[PDB]
Amino acid sequence: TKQHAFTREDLLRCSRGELFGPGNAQLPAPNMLMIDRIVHISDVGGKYGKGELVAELDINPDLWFFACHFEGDPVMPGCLGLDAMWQLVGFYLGWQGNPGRGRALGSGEVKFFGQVLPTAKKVTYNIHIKRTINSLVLAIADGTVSVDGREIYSAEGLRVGLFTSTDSF
Amino acid sequence: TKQHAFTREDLLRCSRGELFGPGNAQLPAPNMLMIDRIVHISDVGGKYGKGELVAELDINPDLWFFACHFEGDPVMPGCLGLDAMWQLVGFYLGWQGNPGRGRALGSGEVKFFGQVLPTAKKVTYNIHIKRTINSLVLAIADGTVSVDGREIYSAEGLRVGLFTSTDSF
Ligand SMILES: CCc1ccc(S(N)(=O)=O)cc1
Ligand SMILES: CCc1ccc(S(N)(=O)=O)cc1
Repeated sequence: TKQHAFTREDLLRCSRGELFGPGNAQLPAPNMLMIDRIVHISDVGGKYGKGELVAELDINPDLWFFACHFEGDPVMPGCLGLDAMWQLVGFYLGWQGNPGRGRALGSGEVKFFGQVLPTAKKVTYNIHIKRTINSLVLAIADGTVSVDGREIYSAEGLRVGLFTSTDSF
Repeated sequence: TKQHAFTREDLLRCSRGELFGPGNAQLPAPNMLMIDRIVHISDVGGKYGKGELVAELDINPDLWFFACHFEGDPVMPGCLGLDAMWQLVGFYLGWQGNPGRGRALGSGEVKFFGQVLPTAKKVTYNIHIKRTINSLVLAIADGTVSVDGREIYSAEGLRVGLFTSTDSF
């Protein structure tokens, strides 16, 4: 609950398990990491009064996914923008001090109504925590993805849980 | 509608635009390609009588996503299994002979209730086409992801569209 913004170096330390500690929530390392900075995190406010994250990803034409997705038709995979929203809900649970490894549990409705081209400058994730539940610790959230000011994706009911050292599916 | 099974080499040709032709549906190239083979495709049968795909991904411990997702806690990203299901609905539309580039438009409910560990042998995608619509050509489908016989993910209302040479969001 202490730090309210995170640099790329903080997120890389998070990917190594060195932000929240071993066995606690981790962000992916490159090349699955789809966040450069967390600009804002709070446990109050947001759309539901249960907290909020704002995060950013810098875009340049040399990002790996543009070359393979698709050849002659470069576009950021929608699945990776959706993934960033799950990863941020996991980061939220770890930031609150809960123990365990993050797992995405699913989502209600996802809509893609725009795309991230290699000319774009910045993707912004807005995450609104809707509820946190305690057999598992889990969070439910809504999220949007925007590119250069324009909303392009929405997700309702993102669900992420934490799995202690004994938890399996 | 001609070939009913596809090898990895066919899917790589598809990723180059050389299966359905330039400007038509493409699978991603490595490292976003999450399918090794299409074992079965039909435009009849399936759960809704509007067609079916069965596809497979071989798992081994050296797949790139295990090293970065997560360090000390390797698990196939759920977003990439979900992505394979969108990519197969796109492949279906191209296989029917429709023109245009594929874009995922979203999904109804997604559930993850299992995980793909680096000890697993094979992921299987089962896609049931629910409806195809003609301003855009689009398909709606349900899908499951299974690992070594065990169902682990479900998606209802996967939605994929085709964008001609003039189409934007
Ligand atoms: C070719 C169909 C298609 C197109 C784009 C995606 S995306 N952008 O990975 O979610 C998935 C599937
Ligand atoms: C750490 C939270 C988390 C855990 C796993 C995923 S997944 N497997 O990329 O969909 C996403 C987010």
